[PDB]
Amino acid sequence: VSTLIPPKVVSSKNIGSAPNAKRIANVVHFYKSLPQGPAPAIKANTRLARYKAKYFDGDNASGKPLWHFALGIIAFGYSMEYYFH
Amino acid sequence: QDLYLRELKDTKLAPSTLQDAEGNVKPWNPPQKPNLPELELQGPEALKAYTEQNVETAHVAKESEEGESEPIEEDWLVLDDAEETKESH
Repeated sequence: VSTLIPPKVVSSKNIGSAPNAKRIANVVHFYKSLPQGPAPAIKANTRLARYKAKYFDGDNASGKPLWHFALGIIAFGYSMEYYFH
Repeated sequence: QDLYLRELKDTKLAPSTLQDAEGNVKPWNPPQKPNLPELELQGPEALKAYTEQNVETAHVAKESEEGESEPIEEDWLVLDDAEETKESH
């Protein structure tokens, strides 16, 4: 009876579609995300900070700390098993 | 010569009153006048239709209007239906 007009009705149509739900999701997931590894806090300073940078960081993550623990028992020979039970 | 002149004269006696003049017709018992110029004068319009297409009935074209000039109750409904279509589009 006349010229129908569904070419321009997306101003209220862009709310119910599924991609819009993902659209409003990931845009919030993007703006505050740190750009290039910023704010990594690589300078750890808490009590034994030196340990935090050699083995406690996790780059090595090997049996050295338990080796250090074992050597501590060895150095305590005349303190726990000798001169005492 | 005479035999042609007399038949030429004969064309001025028998058919002279037939169509050359209007003295009806002597040999015929039925008359010649109340057939063609009064009964058959309307004969062409006795073959076609009278008082409708011989008068030709110059009729004003029936006027058609727009969509009742009522946009608000349909354009928004069309706009609402446009939403329905574009979800399906």
